[PDB]
Amino acid sequence: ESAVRLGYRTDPAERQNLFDRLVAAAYQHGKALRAATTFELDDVIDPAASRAWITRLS
Amino acid sequence: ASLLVANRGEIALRIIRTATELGMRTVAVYAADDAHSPHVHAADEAMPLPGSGPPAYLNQAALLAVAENTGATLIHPGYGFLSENAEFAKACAAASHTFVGPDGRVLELLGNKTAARRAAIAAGVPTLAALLGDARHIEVQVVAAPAGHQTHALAVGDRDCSMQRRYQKLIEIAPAQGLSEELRRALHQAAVRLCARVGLRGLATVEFLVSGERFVFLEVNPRIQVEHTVTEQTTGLDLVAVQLAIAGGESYYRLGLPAGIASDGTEVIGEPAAQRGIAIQLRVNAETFGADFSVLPSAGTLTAFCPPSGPGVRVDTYGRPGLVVSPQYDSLLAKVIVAVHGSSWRAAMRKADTALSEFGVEGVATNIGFLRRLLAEQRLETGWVNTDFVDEKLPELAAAAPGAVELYPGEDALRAQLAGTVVEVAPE
Amino acid sequence: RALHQAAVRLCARVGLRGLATVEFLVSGERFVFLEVNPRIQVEHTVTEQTTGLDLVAVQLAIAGGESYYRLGLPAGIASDGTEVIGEPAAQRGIAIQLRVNAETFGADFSVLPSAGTLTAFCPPSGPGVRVDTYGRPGLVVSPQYDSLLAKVIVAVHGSSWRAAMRKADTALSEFGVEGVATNIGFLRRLLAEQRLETGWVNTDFVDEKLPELAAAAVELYPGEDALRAQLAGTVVEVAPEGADYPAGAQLVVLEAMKMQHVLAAPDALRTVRVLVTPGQVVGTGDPLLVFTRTTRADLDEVIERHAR
Amino acid sequence: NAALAGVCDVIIATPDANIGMGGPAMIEGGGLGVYPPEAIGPIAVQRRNGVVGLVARDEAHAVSLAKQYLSYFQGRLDRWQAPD
Repeated sequence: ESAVRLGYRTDPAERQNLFDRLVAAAYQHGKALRAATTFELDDVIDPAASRAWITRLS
Repeated sequence: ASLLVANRGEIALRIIRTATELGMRTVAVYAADDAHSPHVHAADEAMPLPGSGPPAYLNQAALLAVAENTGATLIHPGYGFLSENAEFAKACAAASHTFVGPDGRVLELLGNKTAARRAAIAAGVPTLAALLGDARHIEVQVVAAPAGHQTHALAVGDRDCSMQRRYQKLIEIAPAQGLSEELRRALHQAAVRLCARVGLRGLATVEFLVSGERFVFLEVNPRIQVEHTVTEQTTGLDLVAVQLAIAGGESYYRLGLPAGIASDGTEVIGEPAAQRGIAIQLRVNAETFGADFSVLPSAGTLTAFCPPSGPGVRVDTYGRPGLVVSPQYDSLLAKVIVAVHGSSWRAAMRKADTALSEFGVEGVATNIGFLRRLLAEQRLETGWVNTDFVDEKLPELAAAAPGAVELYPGEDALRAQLAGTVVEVAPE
Repeated sequence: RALHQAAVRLCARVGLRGLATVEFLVSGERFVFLEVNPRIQVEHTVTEQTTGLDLVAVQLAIAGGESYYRLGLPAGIASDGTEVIGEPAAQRGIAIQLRVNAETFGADFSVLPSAGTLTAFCPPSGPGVRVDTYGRPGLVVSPQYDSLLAKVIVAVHGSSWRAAMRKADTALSEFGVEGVATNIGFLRRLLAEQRLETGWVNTDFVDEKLPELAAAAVELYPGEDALRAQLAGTVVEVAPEGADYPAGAQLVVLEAMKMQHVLAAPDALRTVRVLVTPGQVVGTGDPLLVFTRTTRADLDEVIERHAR
Repeated sequence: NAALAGVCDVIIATPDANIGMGGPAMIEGGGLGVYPPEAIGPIAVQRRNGVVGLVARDEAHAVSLAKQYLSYFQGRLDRWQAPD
């Protein structure tokens, strides 16, 4: 939303509408899976895997 | 008598207070959501409502249920919500509870904009085709109770509600400034005639559109209104008490209200009522300016809260230190109402500004700066502005948006002998 | 009428110009002149809140050279320098002014001046409530000047003294002050006294009752809800922290007056934390305890993508 | 830029200074509206909450103070004058 509120500036009554359209849309290209694509995250795991990872911490 | 206040926020708290002075037992209700509003702790009993948020307060079954378990005699809808809903009114009567408002059919007649305009014409009042020129919003406060077997309606005062942003009121003024005692008398006489003609019982605000010496009926509100406060400051009256007195069965004559133009269910008689001084009500909302001079509701915890407080300064609030402000409801935070004796409009404005400057809020954005800048406007210095004024000056005004210092011994502070802008300072 | 007549008569004679308060000492029907104050007084405010006069504005007007008849004051008993005429003034409603001072108690109920910085200051407001105070958040109260912090003035229409004291107590309770010790507790304790329900007390009352009165001084994480007190009362029985209750089960038992109110579970719920203990006293609204009423597309996009 | 500045030992600022973790663009992106930069980290606000350690008259003074501050962590002085 910070991104959308900035890169988009008009709605008299309800803006909340067009907003959550740019938001829900932009989300698709800022999600975890995409980040994982460029290795900005080590992985996007199945939350049941949380333990197996933490375990390697000790 | 037992009173159930079917509303929330400041108006609920307002009603609870007059009810307490009168000695009634009060019962408040709150959406699971509105748990910490001040009106809850203020009442004698507070039953929780099923739903959550605004739409919770519309649960007719729920309220009637609360009223049944607490044995509440009367039910006050406040304003907004069920206040003008005929079905609820009838449902209360049905359940054998007194609905503090007009009759069920009156709410149907007035609730219907088309039907009302017809009633209007019928009682000899000019109306819109729909799109008037240079107009002012003038409202006439009416009180209507039965005397003998007829309905008497008295015009207790009038207000200027022109200052509005996209149709939401920001500043109400009482009395309306600069109205020929010809036009005034014309508005009071129209209001009480229209009110008595439709058999109203209780409070009602007749709205008008004024342009020069010409005016036209706009709408009627058979409920208590947010700006009822400036009428109280200039009249002396406690309009809520009157509302209740009427609800309890009191008659026009035994209400002992100040003199004024009235309609004794026959012909109109009297001189315009007396409105001592001038009063201004400023709606301080928890909201801020967006990009395109847009309006974004605010939200946050009131870390610091301290409203203006002096002689002639009244604050009907809903906020308090600690309260977390939510955008889930009306953004009104407090109603600062200043009044001044005499007629110096300029003095009245000064006071409104000061009151605002002494209003300390922290942790939530308010419109105090906006209101504050909107008061500086030179046009307003003539006593009033039209309906388009606030909407046109919005961009220009939106664009326009002491701390204890210890002194070690041997030091003295050079203070500003008067208010102003710095232009030059010396080297540390 | 006798006291009003004594005042006006006395003030005209001495050739007074402006405001003045004549102090008498009544005792049944017998009274005596006590003193005259040729100045504005701290309690001028209750007279304002009942007559509608701006006594400070009248002072000025008179000092500016205005004449008696031009001030346009309301009726009342007046002395035209020689004879007295008029019916007693008209005082609407009842007004009570309470003096909130930055002071605390000491050793043997002694009284000490408070000092400090008002970190929280919030005068009671609403209709019928007026506050003449020089305090504001950040202001640092000095022990060096008089302790008066604020003057709370409540007014009520008509004449129910009962209603006035009530309004006064509520006003004092809604007054939030943090940083400096005050006497809001003492005043509060003082309004609750019974002799005072008669409409008045005498000059000694507050002194013979000082020692008696001196001595008598939550967030929710999503999914949680809070069971509140329906009305004021004393907690008699509360549920434990972490039990499963069916819709309707008894959860809390309060003892308001002489009877017992039983708060029941809105519906199937497990109790989380309990904020109240048996014996304790609560009031309308007071939170008693916290409780909890009783496919992943995105994870498939991950399982898939990893399988690829 | 502020983050870096507030991770330091001292912050020498000049009266025209305005330090804040969030830029007006961020305060806006968060939906808190729009504020002018002169209303974010006033040399008055930061002068009190202990964010600004030294307040300089002007740019040349700030650099003067910076040189002096380091001097304590750089060594002893040879020329010194004792008070009366």
